[PDB]
Amino acid sequence: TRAKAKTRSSRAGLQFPVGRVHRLLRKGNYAERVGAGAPVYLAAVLEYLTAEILELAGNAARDNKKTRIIPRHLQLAVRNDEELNKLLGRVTIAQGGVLPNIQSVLLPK
Amino acid sequence: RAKAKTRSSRAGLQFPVGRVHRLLRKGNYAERVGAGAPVYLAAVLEYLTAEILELAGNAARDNKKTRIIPRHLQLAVRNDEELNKLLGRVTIAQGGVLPNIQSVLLPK
Amino acid sequence: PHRYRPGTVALREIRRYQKSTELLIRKLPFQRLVREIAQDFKTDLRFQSSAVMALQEASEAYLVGLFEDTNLCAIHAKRVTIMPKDIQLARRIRGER
Amino acid sequence: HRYRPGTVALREIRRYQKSTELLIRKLPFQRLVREIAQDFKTDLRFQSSAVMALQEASEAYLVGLFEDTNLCAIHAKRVTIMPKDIQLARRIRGERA
Amino acid sequence: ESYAIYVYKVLKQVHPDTGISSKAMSIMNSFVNDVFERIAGEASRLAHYNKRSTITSREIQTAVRLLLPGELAKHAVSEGTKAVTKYTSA
Amino acid sequence: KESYAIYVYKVLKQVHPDTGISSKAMSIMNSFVNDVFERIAGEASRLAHYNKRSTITSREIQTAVRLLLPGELAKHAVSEGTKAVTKYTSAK
Amino acid sequence: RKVLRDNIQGITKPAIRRLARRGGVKRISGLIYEETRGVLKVFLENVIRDAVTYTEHAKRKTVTAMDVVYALKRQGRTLYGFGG
Amino acid sequence: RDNIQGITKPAIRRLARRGGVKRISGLIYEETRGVLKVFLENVIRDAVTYTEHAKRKTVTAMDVVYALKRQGRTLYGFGG
Amino acid sequence: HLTRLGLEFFDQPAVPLARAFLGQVLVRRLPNGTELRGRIVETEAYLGPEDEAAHSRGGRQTPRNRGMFMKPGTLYVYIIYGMYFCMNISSQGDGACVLLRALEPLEGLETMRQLRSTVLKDRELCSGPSKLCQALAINKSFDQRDLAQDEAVWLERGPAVVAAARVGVGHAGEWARKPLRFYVRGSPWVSVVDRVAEQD
DNA sequence: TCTGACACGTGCCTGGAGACTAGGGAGTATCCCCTTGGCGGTTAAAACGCGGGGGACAGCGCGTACGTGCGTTTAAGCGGTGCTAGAGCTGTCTACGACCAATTGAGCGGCCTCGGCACCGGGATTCTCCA
DNA sequence: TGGAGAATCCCGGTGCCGAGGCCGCTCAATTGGTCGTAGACAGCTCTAGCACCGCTTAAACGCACGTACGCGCTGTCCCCCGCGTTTTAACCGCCAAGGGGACTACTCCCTAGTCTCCAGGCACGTGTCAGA
Repeated sequence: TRAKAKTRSSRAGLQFPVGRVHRLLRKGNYAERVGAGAPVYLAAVLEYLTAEILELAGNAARDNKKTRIIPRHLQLAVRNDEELNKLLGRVTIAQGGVLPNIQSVLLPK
Repeated sequence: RAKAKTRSSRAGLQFPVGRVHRLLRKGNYAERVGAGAPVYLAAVLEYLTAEILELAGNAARDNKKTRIIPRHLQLAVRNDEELNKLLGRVTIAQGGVLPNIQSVLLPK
Repeated sequence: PHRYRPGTVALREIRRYQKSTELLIRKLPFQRLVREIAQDFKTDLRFQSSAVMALQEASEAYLVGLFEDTNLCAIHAKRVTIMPKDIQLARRIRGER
Repeated sequence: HRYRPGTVALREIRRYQKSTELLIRKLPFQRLVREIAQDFKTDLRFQSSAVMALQEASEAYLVGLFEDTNLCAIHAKRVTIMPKDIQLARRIRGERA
Repeated sequence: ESYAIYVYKVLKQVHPDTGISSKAMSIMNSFVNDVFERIAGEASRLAHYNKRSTITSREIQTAVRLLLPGELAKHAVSEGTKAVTKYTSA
Repeated sequence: KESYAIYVYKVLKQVHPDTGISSKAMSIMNSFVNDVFERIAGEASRLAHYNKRSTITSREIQTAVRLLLPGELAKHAVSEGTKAVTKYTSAK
Repeated sequence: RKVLRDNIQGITKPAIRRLARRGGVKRISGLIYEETRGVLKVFLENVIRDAVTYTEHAKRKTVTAMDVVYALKRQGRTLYGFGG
Repeated sequence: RDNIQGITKPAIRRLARRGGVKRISGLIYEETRGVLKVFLENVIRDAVTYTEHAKRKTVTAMDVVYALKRQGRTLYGFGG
Repeated sequence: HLTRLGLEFFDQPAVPLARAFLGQVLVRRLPNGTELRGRIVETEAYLGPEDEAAHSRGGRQTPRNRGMFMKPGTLYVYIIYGMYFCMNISSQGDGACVLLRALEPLEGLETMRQLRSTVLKDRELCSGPSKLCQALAINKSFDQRDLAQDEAVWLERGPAVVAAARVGVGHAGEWARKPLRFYVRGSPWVSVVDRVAEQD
């Protein structure tokens, strides 16, 4: 009687769980009511941000000649982009390290 | 019925317990709000208001002023260590700054 | 005639403008700056008087705090004169870019 | 032979800005954490992940503080960092009154 | 809705010959609203961490210990516990 | 305990197919997704409370993304969210 | 109505001197003023952009004081005295 | 007792080398130990507050993550 | 008396009741015992179901708009924008109605000036439908009564006509540009004017 | 060249999706206060010029204090065993908080009054600089 | 070191504008009762945290040498402060126009609530491939 169980992420063309985002929005005490398009929109935004981080981290891993994303690659991915560094300015990444930066007055002449 | 007693009257407070209960219930903080939480938070708010107002009154008395202006509140906050620590990211409007000239800038 | 040594009138101005509570920028140029900044975001935009007053108070307090940090950076470099590198160092340590 | 004073420091800067390993030893930091937490509550158990998280946070905070300290030392026309650089870099960020 | 009359009552309890201005009362209203928002958000976050759907006096008590500095936290706990004890016994 | 690990698998295999990932990297990405979710949801809750609205809709999430995310990131995130909402409402 | 250009020169040099006098600065270089103008422009853009976003979310044309207060509390620069 | 001397001089030197410091004074180490003690006191005090709210005798990684999140020191990788 | 209209006049379609309801003096009897003697200058026409801007578009049968479909000429006050009101009156058939827009008085302006206040020139005293509702002491209780019975408001027979475009409905749909607002030519007391539609 | 951490396949389980209803939240429907633009005298303040003085800055000597290297110590780190506090889950039951109906009183807008403080002016007291 | 001149503080009087008290009312707090259910409380499991021993070996510590770097002193000359004069536009007051927002009924769509069910997602065994 009931039709085929089509997920909402397939309707939205997304990969993040629209249903889980809706359930987390309902139980998080954010508002009394939660609209239909808010989990779709939030899942799309989170999927785009995850995609951007994984693009830059995979590029950093390929530059270091290894096929596995380690936390150093995520730290390089975040800090080497200006906008992701602005979004993650107050964020410590564990096993992350720092950028190689030596000032001009410290280098020998 | 009996005589209607305010929850602030039986809690020994001047801040409203009922208004804090309504704002906690309508603030979307939790599904339920306990009975002692508005009493406790009204006591904390009354204590902090009294601490700011006592030092503001002392600052107004030291300036020979009966009334409290924002400058007296700024001098009350920024001279106490704990109140300045709590209000470190707060700008008081029409408050000015503490009079602070560095020692190397003053003449010898 | 009479002439004060360089630095006496500056210290008098420091005492005078730290005793007071006024807003130091003129109101109409700051209002016009607020209009020309907001016209790059949305055209045909209106402002209340209290919004411009709030922007002026916040901006003046931010500039006074930045000048305190700039003065301490100048004192750290064995100077009494503030320079653009002092402001750049204070904003770099604070995290502003 | 003997190297010039500074090139081993530059080699250490280059080799410690590439690794992601933890620079303070585990057991002294764990003993320090337990000694500090003894003042707050008596007979506290600690997860190993809690001490590792505290070590990661402390190392990141100290490395960022040393970056700001190096900026303050370079600003005062020096390469040797001094405690006044640490105090200035902590006062500008608001960690010291 | 504002906290004006309660701040005036506290002021006449503390400094009985000292008044207040309208700008100072607006600032005190903002201070009370900000401290309320801070403590209530902290208590909501604490209840969300410990899987509880209620806000009790314990939640506000540890929220005050988290937010306020040392002597402020100790004394705010002191009159908060005094008020809760007086409320439950009357 | 629920997490976002298999969806990070799906996104990573979509965009970097011959590239693996570690466990600590997944913990970092899961914490990143949770942090951005809490940021946008708290900003949307504040936007709903300021306007006396008891419903969080796509407009509040869009405005939260415009408030939180930096410029080009915000523009592309609004574009992706608008595409997803139009595709979801178009297909029934 | 019209377009407004070059209003950053209205933040005059004595105004920057007075704001530095409140900050405790005894001696001011001549290159301070343009940097202070740029810093003020960056700060005003960052606050007014969020205020315009809060205004456009409410579907209004006027920027209120509470929009600026929310835009400043967004950036950890909470302002007391204009409502809240 | 003691236990601040376990944060040794080569450890502070290594942290300075990671930060980019070329030369270090001899008075840096005591100041760095004091700053680390202050930071650890703040984070451990908040973590003990979160632990004693939950009626536990064990400080977890969740409590340390939330204590760091309260100070603006958000730390990914430990379950945050 | 003889100066009262009957129900025979209201058996009109939409556009002639828009046209042939001009120059008739709208007289309201408030309980002080005084008259107003106010003559209207412009009206508006709503066809109903085929009109996209009407309240009864597509066969709407809301309980608020209930005093229209039992007889032509039934008066209908409807609340608009919180406190304001507007004067609709039905025509022959269900849906067709005409709206009262603006009037000019010849006497009684002092009483309407006093009752207007909860800056008061004669040009802006009642130049508007909500203005004439607030100037005639009209409340929401006048929906239950018609136009031509007993002692309330009615009309008096008086002694060019320019059609203007619709203003206030938006540039959308297909029925929002038909000229249905007929107003007197050369009058300087018209609230909404049309300087380009006066040349036919 | 090994090995251990991640990719892959399988089973159960629980929460998300289809489907229907209820009711409530939000969009929409002229007019009057709010904001903006202009005019115009007034004068406070910005702007420009100029003298000079003092502070930024480059150079130089020196003296010492970290850097670096090496021998010796020492305790971190890894493995292993053992043991018991205490996290974590489950079951039960009851106190407590949401919800609602009637009551009533305290807080809020409107109104009016007089005193605190800003301002002006004259004189006494610092206070800064120069012969 | 004394003394002139500018600035600053003190005191007395004036007026105004806003804080502060009073009052009616109405809206939200209070009181009483009922009904589920979240959470207190006891109990049991078994996880992981602590205590301790051995060893081996990398890291830490003390000491020597010395050279680079901080720092005090010195000269100079550039740039900014102080002040006077001139010019610009900010501040105040008044007035008109016009879009924009208060404002409350209404009415309709949309989102919470609930039942059912089934398939996506989580826990766990397997070999297997990248990195030290």
